Amino acid sequence: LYRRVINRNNRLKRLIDLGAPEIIVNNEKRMLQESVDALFDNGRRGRPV
Amino acid sequence: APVTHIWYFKGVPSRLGYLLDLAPKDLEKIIYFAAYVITSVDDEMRHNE
Amino acid sequence: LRGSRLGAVSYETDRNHDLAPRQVARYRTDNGEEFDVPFADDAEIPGTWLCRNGLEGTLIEGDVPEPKKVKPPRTHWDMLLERRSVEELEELLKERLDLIKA
Amino acid sequence: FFDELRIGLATADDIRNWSYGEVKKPETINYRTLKPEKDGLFCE
Amino acid sequence: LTPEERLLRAIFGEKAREVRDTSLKVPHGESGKVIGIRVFSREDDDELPAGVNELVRVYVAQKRKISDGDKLA
Amino acid sequence: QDRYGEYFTGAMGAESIKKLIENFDIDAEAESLREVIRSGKGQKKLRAL
Amino acid sequence: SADSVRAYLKQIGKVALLNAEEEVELAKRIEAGLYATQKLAELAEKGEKLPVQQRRDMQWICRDGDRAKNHLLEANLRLVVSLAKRYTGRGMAFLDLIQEGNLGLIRAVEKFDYTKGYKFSTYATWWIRQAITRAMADQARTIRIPVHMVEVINKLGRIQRELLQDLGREPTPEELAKEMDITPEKVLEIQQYAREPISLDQTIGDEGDSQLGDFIEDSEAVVAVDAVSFTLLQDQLQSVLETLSEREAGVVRLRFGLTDGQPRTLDEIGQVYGVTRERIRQIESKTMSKLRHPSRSQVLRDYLD
DNA sequence: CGCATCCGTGTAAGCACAATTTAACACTTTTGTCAAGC
DNA sequence: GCTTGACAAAAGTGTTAAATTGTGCTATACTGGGAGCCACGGATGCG
Repeated sequence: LYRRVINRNNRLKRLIDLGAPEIIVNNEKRMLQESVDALFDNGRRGRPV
Repeated sequence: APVTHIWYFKGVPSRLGYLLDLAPKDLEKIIYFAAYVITSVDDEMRHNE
Repeated sequence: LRGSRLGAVSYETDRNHDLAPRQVARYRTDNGEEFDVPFADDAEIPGTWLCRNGLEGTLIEGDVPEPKKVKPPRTHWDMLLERRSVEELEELLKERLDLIKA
Repeated sequence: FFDELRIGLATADDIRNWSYGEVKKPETINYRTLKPEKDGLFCE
Repeated sequence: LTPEERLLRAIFGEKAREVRDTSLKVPHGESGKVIGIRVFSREDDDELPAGVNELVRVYVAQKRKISDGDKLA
Repeated sequence: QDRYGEYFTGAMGAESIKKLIENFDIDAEAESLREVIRSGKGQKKLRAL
Repeated sequence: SADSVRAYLKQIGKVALLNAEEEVELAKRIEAGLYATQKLAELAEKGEKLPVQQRRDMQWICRDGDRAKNHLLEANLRLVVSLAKRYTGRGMAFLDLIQEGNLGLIRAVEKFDYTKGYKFSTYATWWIRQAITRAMADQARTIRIPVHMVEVINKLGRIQRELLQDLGREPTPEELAKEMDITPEKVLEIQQYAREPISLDQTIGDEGDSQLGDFIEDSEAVVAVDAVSFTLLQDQLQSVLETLSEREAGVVRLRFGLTDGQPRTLDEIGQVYGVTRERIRQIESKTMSKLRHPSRSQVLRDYLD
């Protein structure tokens, strides 16, 4: 659950660096939110990892 | 990117929803990048033009 | 079942009345925060150190700056130049400029 | 001496104060030497 | 080795071997006479598990008499 | 955004919520809630409380 | 539904997939804008100036190239999903695979060549597959294995599957060594490196209450009887035998570092005083002979296993 | 203003090249050792 | 009791080869997942 948070947090930093269009950046931010939510309370929103 | 703590997002009831006067299923959409939201509106500009 | 912590544990008596001399060095980070690190009297103090805030800081004394010899990273311009030459793209730019005027 | 226990709300500054160093990589341990990898999880 | 252990080794005529002792021993409270032993060896084409070079099984037989605390019914 | 961008500021995701909290003030909500509680003839009394 | 996969699938359709005669202008504008930026950089470096019309045109084409790159990326986002959907079940999240394929797509757009006449769909597939494979190799295991070792493991697995299918029965380490031109011990090493860990959180004991980590001994625990006895050594071996020998043991304190912690060579303990190397060499043997005496030797027998 | 019903919730790389780390070899300095004598 | 000098073995410096790890490239066309074998309390519209 911790690695999930790190990996995505790194990938976002690349996507912002490469200046990708807002669709991919928004998707990355949403996955980061979901990963943090799963880290704290897995299964409180959506299906559990 | 900032991330919200899940406990306060949907704390049954949503503590953040009550604090920010955002109803359930509307604050949820904003968090998960499902809709836009206005953070501030400049009333000074519209008076001039 | 039994296992290991990928380490070792000993029982040597801990003491504090006889300790090595420490020459603390303070490093300042770009964000403005400062962190102190105790180093032994052997010196050999590095010019830059990775602080607790996750980013590298420089020694406050103001010495040993880097020359920035690191090789610049590749970019889109480099990937673009290899497949096509200068003249072919000067022609392209002229063509694009012509259309705008038209 | 213990007198009372308080449970406040943690902000970014509190987390950074507790932190001893930022985790930059998902590394846990070396696959061959089994030593913890630096700048990652389990970092010594 | 800690310096005291090295000094003690120097006092006597022993040196630290590179091996730990992990021999099998009778569990606490168990005793009796060894009545049988069976050995399987990877060197003898035995169906040992992966990574296991040898397997030894020892049977200990003990004769228990009736004593205080035993349950009858 | 492209017609009246300078008239307003919009965002989405946790960043918009963070901004709302920065520009939000707690006192006014408390005063309004107290006023509604002391004047809540209808159902709004329970929600305000 | 709260599924984030569905939200992405129903979002990438906002842009229609392009065709051969519609995408060429995109790369054309991208290159034109990039070289407009290069000409502006040269202008800044050489201190040149251009008519306001030319400057505005150059900036507008730079913006147009940026917009064309964004539009091409958005249009080809669908190919990324269509390619990454295949790698499900390996052990990596679907959306992370999609995003790594998006990185590969960005690289392909950066390295596309319309002049060769080929289609973008053919060229970008290789980059997307490479990005997905790199992502899987780098960050699909709790204990990261380098890329080359991951490739070796994949090759060994494929050969093992082929041999098992051909012969039906399970292969042998000798067979794998013969096929892969490596030693059987190397095959075992690769198998161990490919071994994945388990989680302590798994239930144990045929009941759902207990957990696997409940029954793991702490091999590094400080056994009390030893921990106390070692300190008693600091009372006996470290102290009393020294009181009855004066400097014959005082030098030994420096020899093994009982004070200040440093064991020291003969010169280091000798050079600071008026005693030579050979004399300390003799004194060490004399002390060893003295302490071998039964009266002193018998006391310390119990502190050595 | 109370009740019926709706909702939230606890199946598919491999190669090439560059860069870093680790070992093997060679020589040199240092350490411990021995005899003998001052 | 202590010192001097030759000698053998162990511990450093440095060069080199090798193993080990990280990054980039491959152009028919291929473009929107697939899994899947409940009861209780709090709230809102209706009478």
